Amino acid sequence: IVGGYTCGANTVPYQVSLNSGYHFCGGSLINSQWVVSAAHCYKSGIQVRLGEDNINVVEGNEQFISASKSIVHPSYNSNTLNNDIMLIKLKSAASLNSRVASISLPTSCASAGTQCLISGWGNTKSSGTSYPDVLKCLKAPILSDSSCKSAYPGQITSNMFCAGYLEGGKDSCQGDSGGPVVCSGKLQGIVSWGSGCAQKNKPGVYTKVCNYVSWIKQTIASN
Amino acid sequence: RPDFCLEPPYTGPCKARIIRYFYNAKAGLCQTFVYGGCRAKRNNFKSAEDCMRTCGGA
Ligand SMILES: [Ca+2]
Repeated sequence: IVGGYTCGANTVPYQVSLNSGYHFCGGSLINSQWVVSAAHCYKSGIQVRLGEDNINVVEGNEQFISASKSIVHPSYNSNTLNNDIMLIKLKSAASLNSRVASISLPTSCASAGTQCLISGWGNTKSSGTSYPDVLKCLKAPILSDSSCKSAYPGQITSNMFCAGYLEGGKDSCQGDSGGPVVCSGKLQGIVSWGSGCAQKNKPGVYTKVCNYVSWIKQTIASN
Repeated sequence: RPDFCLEPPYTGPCKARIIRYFYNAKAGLCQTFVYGGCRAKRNNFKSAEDCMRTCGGA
């Protein structure tokens, strides 16, 4: 997250870290055993970390649980990035308390200029490299489809949206992938892709979660 | 050896932080770099050993 702020410990309780030896991706806790993330974050040997703030030191609210299953959307296209969504089942059920809590799926799609929170442990430099220890947060509005499609011609599908600032300086970046875009307590997006980070006229691109809700619930129930 | 082994490492437009290897023809070795998790080029290996077997000698 470039241009954000320190969220403050355990204040985004549905944020998880995906770990393969190191923090490689974000995700969202949707109930006690399911996490949702991006399909481009798919690896084997995932461990999910819940209750993180400083991902570099054990502060005592953590739960580290291995994934049993990882289900990437059956229609994920790794060229076009369409359907960049994946679900991870935990080996065992987390315990849910005040540092670790799940996030509600939306009932409808968010409109242009709704303000969201994007959070993550990704790079905090637009050009440069600097990965934080603590979790970072950013308020960024949803952009209009029409301006999203002008930022990225012929790359935006009905399952993407754009969020951020055409002026640049505030965005999500490498590390943030698979983490939440939460807008009025509901899960609207998944950090997905961009042209670099925090570039003028190139806002970030997110998976549009409101389209997948029926797919998520039925996939959760039958696995 | 081959020509893709001389290409600069490509992070791409996806925003994971995944550590991969690339052949650094200037150093004459395989280095690590951050791969964003999609649209990899061919100078992009999952271990130094794969990287060395393919490229080492370029
Ligand atoms: Ca920690």
